[PDB]
Amino acid sequence: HWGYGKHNGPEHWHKDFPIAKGERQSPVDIDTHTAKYDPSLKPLSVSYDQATSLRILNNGHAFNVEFDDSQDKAVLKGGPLDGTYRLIQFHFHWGSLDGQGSEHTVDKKKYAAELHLVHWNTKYGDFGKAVQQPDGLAVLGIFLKVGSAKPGLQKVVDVLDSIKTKGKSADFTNFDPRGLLPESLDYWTYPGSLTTPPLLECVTWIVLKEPISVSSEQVLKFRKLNFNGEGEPEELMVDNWRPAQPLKNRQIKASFK
Ligand SMILES: O=C(O)Cc1cccc([N+](=O)[O-])c1
Ligand code: NI
Ligand code: NI
Repeated sequence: HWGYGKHNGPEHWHKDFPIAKGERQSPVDIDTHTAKYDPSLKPLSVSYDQATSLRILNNGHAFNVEFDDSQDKAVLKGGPLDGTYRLIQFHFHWGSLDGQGSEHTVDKKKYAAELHLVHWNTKYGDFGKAVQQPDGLAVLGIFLKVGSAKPGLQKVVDVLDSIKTKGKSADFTNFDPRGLLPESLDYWTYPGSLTTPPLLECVTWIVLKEPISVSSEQVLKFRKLNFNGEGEPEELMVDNWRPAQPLKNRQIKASFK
């Protein structure tokens, strides 16, 4: 019964999941000066026109916006990827304060939040099988800074009062995740892991260089969510980020000079 506290947070997870101390754990600090520009990288293709959002769920650690992943409706290809990766969900990690919240850091800078668009490799047939493979997932990561509002985020923010507590869900159809992307698709990439238990080393990370801007008011609404279930003491869902882990024997590659 893991979480983000003193007693059950990141620094404890290794007792249940020894892979927490593995060779390709995420997130990491992105040292921009040492990431190498890679010309082998094929261009990134985000094809979200046919996306079908279905539901938003408070899973006790975050909220997930879930998609129909039963066809190639919203897919990621190119970049560092071989093959086609299907969108299953997106989520965020965020802080108690604007000065922290992201999982990846950029030259040690922490952003207020980080958006993760999670995709699985269609060669493995479903998500559950894909997470068992070293190239099973592709996560597109987007930093959030506090400034102007992000108009395409407001639909997500407004429904959060309906899923305040763990295990609550609500219908969430017709949401277009294209409205959460920055202008540029320049990126860094490296091999890593999921960042909660079970910490599986199945992710090709693709972290965009350009953050999106969200308003103070939008991020404040994330911080009104609860880790707890209804009828349990209130514990605000904040600081649901794992800190940076050792890079070990990995290289971060840049798609841009
Ligand atoms: O890496 C995370 O944010 C934790 C996590 C946990 C379980 C599933 C996830 N997913 O990518 O579907 C992500
Ligand atoms: Ni547990
Ligand atoms: Ni994540």
